[PDB]
Amino acid sequence: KEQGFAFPIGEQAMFEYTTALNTLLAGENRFRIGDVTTVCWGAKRTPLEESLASMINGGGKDNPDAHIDAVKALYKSLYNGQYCKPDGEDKFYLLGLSPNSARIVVRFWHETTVAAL
DNA sequence: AGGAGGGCGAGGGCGATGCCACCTACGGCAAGCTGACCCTGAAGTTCATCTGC
Repeated sequence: KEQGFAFPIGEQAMFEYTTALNTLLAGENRFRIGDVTTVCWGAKRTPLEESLASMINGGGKDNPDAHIDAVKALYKSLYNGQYCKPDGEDKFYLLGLSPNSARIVVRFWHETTVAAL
């Protein structure tokens, strides 16, 4: 394939995911686990039940950098002592990229919720 | 010569053998440095060698 074509990826996906990585590696989603800078973002949230979506105008918008604060605090409560047993049922993506020489080394990737994380 | 050498059963009966209070007092328990040395990358170009013309 000779570079690029080995992973046949379209522009409307390559550009999208590259911009996503560039935006999450420069805001509040960038946090280090153990000597490894890992970006986190919420997965496809639930459609939200009626009793909760009735008070939220919109209603519930599937925001990526929204419910990531739970896992962020957990990885921070490990260093802060404010850890508590969390009830999952809310999947949080965790792409554990790491720098080698100049290639994005993926160290952690778990689609499971914060409970299994 | 023939002797008999103790019969007897008591020998601890009573109770205390520690009274106190200590058994540590001080202050140090790191000081100084390292915790990485090099590479090897994405991506395009560039040179002398592989081959056909």
